[PDB]
Amino acid sequence: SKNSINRPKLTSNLHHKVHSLNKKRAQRERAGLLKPARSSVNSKSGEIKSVALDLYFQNKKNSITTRTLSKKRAKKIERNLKYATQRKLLVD
Amino acid sequence: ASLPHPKIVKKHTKKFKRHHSDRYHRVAENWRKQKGIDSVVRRRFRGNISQPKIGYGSNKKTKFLSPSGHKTFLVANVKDLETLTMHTKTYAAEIAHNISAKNRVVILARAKALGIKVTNPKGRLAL
Amino acid sequence: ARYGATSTNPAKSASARGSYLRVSFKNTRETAQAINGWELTKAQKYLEQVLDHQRAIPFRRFNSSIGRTAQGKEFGVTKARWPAKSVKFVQGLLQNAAANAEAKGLDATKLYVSHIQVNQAPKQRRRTYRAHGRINKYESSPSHIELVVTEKEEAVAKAAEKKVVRLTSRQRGRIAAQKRIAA
Amino acid sequence: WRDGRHHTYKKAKLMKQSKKKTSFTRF
Amino acid sequence: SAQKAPKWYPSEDVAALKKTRKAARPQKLRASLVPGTVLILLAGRFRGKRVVYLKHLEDNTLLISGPFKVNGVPLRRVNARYVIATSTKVSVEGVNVEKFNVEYFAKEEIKAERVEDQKVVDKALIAEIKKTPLLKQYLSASFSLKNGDKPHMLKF
Amino acid sequence: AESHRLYVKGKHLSYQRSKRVNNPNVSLIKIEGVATPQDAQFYLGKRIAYVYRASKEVRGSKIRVMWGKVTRTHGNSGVVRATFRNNLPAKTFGASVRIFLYPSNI
Amino acid sequence: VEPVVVIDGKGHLVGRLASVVAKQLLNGQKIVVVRAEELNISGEFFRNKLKYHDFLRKATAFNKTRGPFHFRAPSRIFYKALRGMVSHKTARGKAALERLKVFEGIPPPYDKKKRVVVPQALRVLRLKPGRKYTTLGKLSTSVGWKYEDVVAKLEAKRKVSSAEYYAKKRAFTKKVASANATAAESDVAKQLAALGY
RNA sequence: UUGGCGGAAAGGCCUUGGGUGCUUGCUGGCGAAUUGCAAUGUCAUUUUGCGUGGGGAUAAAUCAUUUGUAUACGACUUAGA
RNA sequence: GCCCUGAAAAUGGAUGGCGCUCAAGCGUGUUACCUAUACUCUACCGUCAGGGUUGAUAUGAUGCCCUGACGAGUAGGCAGGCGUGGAGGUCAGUGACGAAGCCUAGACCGUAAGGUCGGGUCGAACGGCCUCUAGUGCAGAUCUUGGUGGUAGUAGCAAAUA
RNA sequence: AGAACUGGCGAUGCGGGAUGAACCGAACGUAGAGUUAAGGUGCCGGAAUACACGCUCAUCAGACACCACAAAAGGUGUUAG
RNA sequence: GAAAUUGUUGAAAGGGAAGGGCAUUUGAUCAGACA
Repeated sequence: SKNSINRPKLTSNLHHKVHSLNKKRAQRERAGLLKPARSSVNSKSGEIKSVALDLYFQNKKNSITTRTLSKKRAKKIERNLKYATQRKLLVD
Repeated sequence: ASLPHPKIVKKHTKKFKRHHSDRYHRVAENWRKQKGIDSVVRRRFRGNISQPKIGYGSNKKTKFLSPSGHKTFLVANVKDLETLTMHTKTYAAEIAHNISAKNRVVILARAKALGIKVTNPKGRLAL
Repeated sequence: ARYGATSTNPAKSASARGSYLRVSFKNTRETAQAINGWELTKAQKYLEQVLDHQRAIPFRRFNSSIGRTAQGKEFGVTKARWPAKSVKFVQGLLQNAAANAEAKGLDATKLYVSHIQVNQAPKQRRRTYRAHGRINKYESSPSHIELVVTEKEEAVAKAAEKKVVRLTSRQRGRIAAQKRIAA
Repeated sequence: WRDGRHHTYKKAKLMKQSKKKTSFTRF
Repeated sequence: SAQKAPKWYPSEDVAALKKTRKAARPQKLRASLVPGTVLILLAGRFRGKRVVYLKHLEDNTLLISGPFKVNGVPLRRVNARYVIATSTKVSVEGVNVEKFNVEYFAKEEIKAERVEDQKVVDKALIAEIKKTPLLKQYLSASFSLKNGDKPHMLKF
Repeated sequence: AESHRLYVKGKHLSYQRSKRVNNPNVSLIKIEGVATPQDAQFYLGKRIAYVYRASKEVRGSKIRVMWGKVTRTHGNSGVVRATFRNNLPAKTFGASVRIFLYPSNI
Repeated sequence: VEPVVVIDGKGHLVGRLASVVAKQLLNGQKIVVVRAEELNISGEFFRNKLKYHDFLRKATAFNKTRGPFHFRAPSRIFYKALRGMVSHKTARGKAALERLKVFEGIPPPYDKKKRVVVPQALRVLRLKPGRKYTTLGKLSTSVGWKYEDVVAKLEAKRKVSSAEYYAKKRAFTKKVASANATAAESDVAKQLAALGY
């Protein structure tokens, strides 16, 4: 600065910013909002990502509602799953 | 495994956006040659976007290979797929976007039987 | 109806809606943001105080040439107002959400406004007459208001999952050496 | 020092300035 | 028919490689690397240690030994480029390294034969280390750069 | 001992540059104790590490390293040109690098 | 080579010291400049006072509170000379300037620290004999800086204390010199002599 | 732990005594390996904190009311258990 | 030769700035060094040119192989392509196990026009190829029609005594 | 001011001259390496606060073009003739 | 049920522009493969 030339100002702000940035990032990582590692059993790398499918299996396994499954799509997934189960039934 | 190829080098990995496609929503990102007589983009001034020219043409030995090392072929049915029976190390079948799920499982069965690589096997499958 | 973004459990939550609702949208966005995330009873008390001029809604975005007040001090602002109509409409919705919460068997003392969204309804196209034989618009700016209240339930995150470590051979050997030397 | 109040006050102030990199006199 | 089959196709045969003309002539080690020389390991599990170069193996590597009794570095390979050959030498004549080769170090806890070999080579190697006044204490200490040492002028 | 160092300290000075055009693919490193271009010929080929830390504990470590090599001299004051597999970020102009003694010609 | 270099300002030329320090800062080095009031400029006193008044003419005409700010203290004159040698309007330039601290006198803790000189900016080795020169403290006092007497008083005090310190240290090095000379003929001393030590 | 000095931004410097370590000043004994030929191969403190067991501490500010030495509104200046 | 004077106003400022005085100024000599889309070498692209190729147990002869040189560009010229509505032919093409459309820091191919795939949404039609045809591609025209902003909770709602 | 010719710009980027129609350099596909041009190497700024011989001190030096103007002169400044 | 435009949520940047080019840091995210 021009009033305090002997204090670091930009460098202090950058240190404070890197501290707060990765404190926030670690807070997000501990709450698990970040996606898991590629080798994790909970990851979806190489597999299709679908909000509707995830919500359907979360409701079957039994909240977040910005991600919502419509009853239309829920019925479509149930029908598709009936087809897939019949296919596995003819397989076995 | 794939037919042997060199490293796939792309001379310009970034997409050639149109000049002011960022400034205006009405100007799309589809590339357009700047036709203005005083276009700094057309006159090729320092510090402006790069324009397509034939110098960026990819290697002929590698021009249509995906990273896996195959040229992508669009298949809609089993009959289309079987045209790659003798070309399995040079082509990988991609299933068209509109093929239904049951026809997709038929395609995957035939492809695995013939050993043809399928680009998007995960597809509409929600088993 | 489709609500806006929602990020709470539906069994322990209650919703309220008012649509095409003839109140100023800017003022309603200021008053709804004043009670976002608040406890429901505290928010109702605060709005009743806003009607009573004891406290003011802080006007944070739609605030050009708004007068300055001393009741914006507690919010860390200088510009604040008392948008009585917007606050009345939000109070009506607060009462409705509290009622919908009672009808689900929720505990009213633990209810907080987990989501409250207001946005612009179709405008009411009035016209007004100016000098020199002109016609100009005299529109309203009505509002869609929605809110979801939720029980402030106590659930704490501590000691979560650890990711598998993918050490190289040199790191494995270093760890083995460190243990073998001194635990 | 002056007293324990001033001692803890100054030690904390100097450690905060050294820990936020906001020192006129030191780095 | 999502895509028309191309009128021409590439042939499936993988082409044989050309006859490469690259003979595997043997390595030329630098003048400072002669057997019995005290080496400084610059990297690895033993960075900084002083060791004794014994034999030039067939995988272009250097067979060293700490000796193990001195500084804890056994018979192991180190790459010739990751080491500084100093001016201190010991007469390696009393050591028979015909046993050790590339296949000796293939890995596929410590094998015993490694241990008896370490003792056999090691004890013959002390006899020269104890001849010279402070070679033992030197080889048991770690090398490091101090403040102001400039490797481009340092002799070794 | 108390010194365990097997690297010569250096500083990242700037990219290779003109007055008005820089070139990130080549970086200028000032080695401590090297003051002439004929002194700097020693360090050609040596490996350079920019060792920097981070917050993610990636692959068993919270300390990250950029790897590079000394390519040639620069000027007459002992600056050397170095190239890294990933070019050094411009925020490191003034950051300490490490020039190891390997590969050796000694 | 040091972590922080505390440069004694006395007897140094403002521009040459400023250039040296600026290139040091841009290279990642932390520099402290002390005794900025005994720093030197080439040319007679009146000439540099005239150049400062020429600087002091400059001011935003419509609002003088936003013009050039004419900092009078010798640390700030040196700092201005140094800030013109750095692209201070960037983040790199700002970062480099914040590796610099400049003071009048020698305040703590640097009074207990070693002070260096930059010979390529020392007036003695640079400016030809007989050529006039300007001491920055005189210039600052002449153009407004109002703490020359204070710094002179505190510097006299610091010199008294440092003279006591040096007397003690010279006594101790007399003792150590006697000891090393009494052991200067032993076997181990001759062995170290054979090795240039 | 003894005493003294340091106010420029002292926050450091010196000193008394005991206590426990270390000592490569000198000579011995044992360990080290497999990190597999290198991969900074992590060796500080930097603090916050869920907690771990011992101490010390027990206010104010704002709004609202009021004042008019102030005031466009904020602000200012007063008064009220 | 260098230096000084050898006039010139008016906001505060300029050898580009700092600053420099046995220079960081002036004249000159010697070198070292920095650096362009230039030069040399190599790879890749395209064009042009010069050779070769009916040989079948091989496909595509406007194809393939070898070799070399080149590459700025307004008007303009030539050539090759990408895209859209409708038509003839064909894939006995795709489609309620989801057509088209729309959304998508998910992927891939192309120098590019663009093309392909994944997910969401949707709910009934639509593509590839060979051709045919044209009301065939927009950033502008104080363009046309519609919609929407900032301005802005601002100007303002103060004539006619209450 | 007229004539005659030849180059530059138009249609043209790039390096340099801080900046830029008229200056200096420069055979424009995509890159890599080296070397350079013109200009430079105190710091801004990549590059010698290089070596060497002199000159110069300017109370607003110079860094600048020059068979360019103010310019012909004035000076108890200094240097070589 | 597009865009303009807006509300909320999450992330991030901000010392008198914003945008764009080359390169890389960091954070977030993400495809592919078996001598």
